[PDB]
Amino acid sequence: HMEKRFYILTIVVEDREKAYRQVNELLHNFSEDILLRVGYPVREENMAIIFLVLKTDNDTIGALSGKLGQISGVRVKTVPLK
Amino acid sequence: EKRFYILTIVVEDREKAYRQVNELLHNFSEDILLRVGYPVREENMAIIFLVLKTDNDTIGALSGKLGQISGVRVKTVPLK
Amino acid sequence: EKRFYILTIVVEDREKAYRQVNELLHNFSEDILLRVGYPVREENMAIIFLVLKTDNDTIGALSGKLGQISGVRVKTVPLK
Amino acid sequence: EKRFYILTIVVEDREKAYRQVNELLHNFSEDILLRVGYPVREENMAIIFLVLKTDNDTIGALSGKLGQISGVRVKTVPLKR
Repeated sequence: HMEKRFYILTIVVEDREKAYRQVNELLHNFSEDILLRVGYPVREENMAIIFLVLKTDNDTIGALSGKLGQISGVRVKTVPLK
Repeated sequence: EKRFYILTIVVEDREKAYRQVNELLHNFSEDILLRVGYPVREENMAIIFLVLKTDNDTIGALSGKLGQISGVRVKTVPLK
Repeated sequence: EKRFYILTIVVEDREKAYRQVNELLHNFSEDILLRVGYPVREENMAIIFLVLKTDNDTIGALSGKLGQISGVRVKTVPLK
Repeated sequence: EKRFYILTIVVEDREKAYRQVNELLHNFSEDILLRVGYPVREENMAIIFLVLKTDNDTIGALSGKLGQISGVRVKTVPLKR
């Protein structure tokens, strides 16, 4: 117990300047526990999809999720590998 | 009509499960725009991320059928 | 004995080319740490990116076999 | 007149190298169709994979600029030979 766990994060961003800048600044801050990042623009929809795999602790996934959800034009779904 | 979907699959590392997932994703390949496979050998599991552009019938059939494979969990999110 | 390698694969969309690439990569799945597939439908082609951690002879073997497949182009970059 | 290109980028974990690659890839975001980042912490390195659809000026600019960042190694491959 108390070990880091795997989590999957899917982020859907509206692909304007501000929204993308804030998501990027955040993920830079948390890059330590990010094991994988995939960014796929959906230009047809002016949106971008980002998939993340993290291996991290409770404090950290919670901090990241809370912060992403405070960014305008960003939806995030967080799930543990379990 | 078609819209974008994100599918996340978590597979337990069993020969049968991988085979069945692969067969399904093969049958549905025309709708898949991206596929990322990331093994988690530490946890005897794999993660698969997919992006599709397809309709309700198709995403419903694929998700439903993935979810019926022993050792597989699936989550589907419309892009919106 | 083991090192990281990156493989980029470009595959012309022929039923057989796809099948043989998949069959080959299945043989080497133990070594594969990441696989990303991105179809390019407007060119009838698909891109595969792979990261492997394996020995020199294994990455030599896989690269050699991939290169022999009609419609497949493969580039191998060691991480160092 | 725009063509598909694949880039593989290998970066060492330096504040400088990371930030230089990132600034550069920000400038070229319009034509990037996929970006995958995979760190390899065993080696203190990161791998970036890119697919772009872009013109001649732009892919030469990007690969040329990437090619001259210390701690970066880049390979650019056209989709069609």
